[PDB]
Amino acid sequence: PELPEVETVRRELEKRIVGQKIISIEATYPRMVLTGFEQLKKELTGKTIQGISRRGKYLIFEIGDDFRLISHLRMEGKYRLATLDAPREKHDHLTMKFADGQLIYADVRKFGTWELISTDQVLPYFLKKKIGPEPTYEDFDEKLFREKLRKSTKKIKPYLLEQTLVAGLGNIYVDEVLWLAKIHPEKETNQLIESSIHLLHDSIIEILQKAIKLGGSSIRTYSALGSTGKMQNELQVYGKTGEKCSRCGAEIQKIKVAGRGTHFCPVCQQK
DNA sequence: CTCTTTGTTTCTCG
DNA sequence: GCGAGAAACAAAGA
Ligand SMILES: [Zn+2]
Repeated sequence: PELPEVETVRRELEKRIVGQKIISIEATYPRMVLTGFEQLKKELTGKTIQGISRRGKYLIFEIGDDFRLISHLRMEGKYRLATLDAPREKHDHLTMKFADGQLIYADVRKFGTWELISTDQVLPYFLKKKIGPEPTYEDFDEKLFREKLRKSTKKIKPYLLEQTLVAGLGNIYVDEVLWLAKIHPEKETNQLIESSIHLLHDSIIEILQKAIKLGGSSIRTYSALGSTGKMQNELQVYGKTGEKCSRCGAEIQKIKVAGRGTHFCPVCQQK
């Protein structure tokens, strides 16, 4: 998932598990806990969930006063709230059990990660990752964004995917954003003019905020605790190879850019 | 049978 | 430093 989908999951967990005492924690795949599973089990059993935050595509569980569990879902990670008697599913890896149910993490590809760190280590953790600003008008400063684009010869799509110019875009929303802002994904960033940078800046904020309002995009695998998003119905290019651009009627094309499948209108997004 | 594709991140190689 | 390619892993389609 990308930022919109992670935020939707964050909001649903906030509503449902805040205030819950963790009775026990179990793993069938303890190796995805990067800080040590038996260590996490010992520290968190008997603690109460106080909050759930997010930074970029990362979930942050706030547990007791001084623990933060940082969870990344990578490509296929999924959480569900289940009854205590729910049967195991094939790709279930970890569970936190409460009095009235359990929070299960599943990940077919085993890419997702958990890391237990202290409250005062959360800010340093994300500085070390080099995560850029959240995609909001208040945090995403167009002036610094412009200056960074000016000095680079990186192609715009790969650069945006790095999470360093702005946090939260992945393959779906980077494609949607570039189509909205009429920029070709292979455009070298130092070639972008000020007015194009301004439309790109605003289009990143607008599309992600729309995706969040609509509960994310459900394409193949995504749902927020069993709830389908509605953003998939608004996609203009991603997965739309061979269909006609809603603006000009040209056929959406798909190419490969830096290892990634890339969907664009060849008329609206001039090379 | 092989080869390609997939909502992420982070490594090696030259 | 960089870009290209690939690994971590599983499943599905051609
Ligand atoms: Zn078009």
